[PDB]
Amino acid sequence: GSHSMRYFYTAMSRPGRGEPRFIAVGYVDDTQFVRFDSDAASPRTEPRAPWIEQEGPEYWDRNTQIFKTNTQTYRESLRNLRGYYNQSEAGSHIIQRMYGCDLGPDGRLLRGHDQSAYDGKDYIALNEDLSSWTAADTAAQITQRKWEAARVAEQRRAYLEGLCVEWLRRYLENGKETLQRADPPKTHVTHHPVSDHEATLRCWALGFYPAEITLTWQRDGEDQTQDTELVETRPAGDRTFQKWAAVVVPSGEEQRYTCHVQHEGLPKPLTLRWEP
Amino acid sequence: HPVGQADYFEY
Amino acid sequence: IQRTPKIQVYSRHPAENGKSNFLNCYVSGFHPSDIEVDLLKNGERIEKVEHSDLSFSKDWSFYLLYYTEFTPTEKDEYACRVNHVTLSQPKIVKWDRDM
Repeated sequence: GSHSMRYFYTAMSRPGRGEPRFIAVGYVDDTQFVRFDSDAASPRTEPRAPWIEQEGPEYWDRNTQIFKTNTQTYRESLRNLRGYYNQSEAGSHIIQRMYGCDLGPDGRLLRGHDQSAYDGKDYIALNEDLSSWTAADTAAQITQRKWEAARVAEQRRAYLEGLCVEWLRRYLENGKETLQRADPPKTHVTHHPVSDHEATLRCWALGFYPAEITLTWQRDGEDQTQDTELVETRPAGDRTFQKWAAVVVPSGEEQRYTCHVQHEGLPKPLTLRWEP
Repeated sequence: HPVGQADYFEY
Repeated sequence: IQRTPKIQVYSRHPAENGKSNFLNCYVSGFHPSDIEVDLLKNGERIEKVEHSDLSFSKDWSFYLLYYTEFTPTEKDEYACRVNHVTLSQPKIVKWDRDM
């Protein structure tokens, strides 16, 4: 199917408690494969998936060089943004950045991404054209001017269409037994009375990969969006994910309700009912 | 693999 | 501004009394990233809890999974206790094997 690679950088200032922390993690789809943390006793790029371990010393050395350089650059950037917003030196602030490439089911580039935030709000993003920027406010417009002057977009584009795709394809091959395996949800419906005249039906999905899934309840074939309690998809810790969706129904009407499950790992969507 | 030189310029 | 954490407490595998499992506390949707999470057994902090590496969702909110090995029993109570700048007091969510 379709696949993506993303890197997630977080740089966080903490006045009075040392220099800002820089952390980078890398993902292919929902599988993390590297980390770097400037607060580690000996900061270095570390493997987080078995299939990346085969990369040679030069790979790890280059990654670590890059992340050490970024640690310093992002510290300067934090300083710069504090000034752009006329902020005091007292507060803690965060730059986040997420970038990477999406491939279609043929392995071809679908599109690239390179987006940044400041204190959790959109700051600047590379447009889908990989050539122009969208700045969120007059501060980010300063960054935009700087990056336009230095032709930064051209360099980001070169990476996103080149090395990004090339490495993602390599990772997909090296990790093909896991990265290219969809594990379907294991499903069941539970029933608990909430009183004499109502009961909760809960539709479960467990053990699935990747995390993308759709779980819905219908009553008489009609979507029950407003009446359904849906929890956030959550990681099990063994690579797989879990989710449930619950509806409270009048006692005696249980068979009018159906749970529908869509997942990459399923040929055809499932329809489930409570089975007393 | 992360991007390298394209990340040289500060914000 | 700031976003308060969502919290879910649950097990890696379906719970069977007397069978070793993992107890999970997933915190998500929060900002900024500093957060304090404890797993509790009968009210007391479990030592040596591990956690995932800090990452974030498309909306920039952070998430972390905290986890430890545990063997559920009929009588033992488990919970997750979370503090964050958005919370005036720590929030405790009990482990319920049906959630």
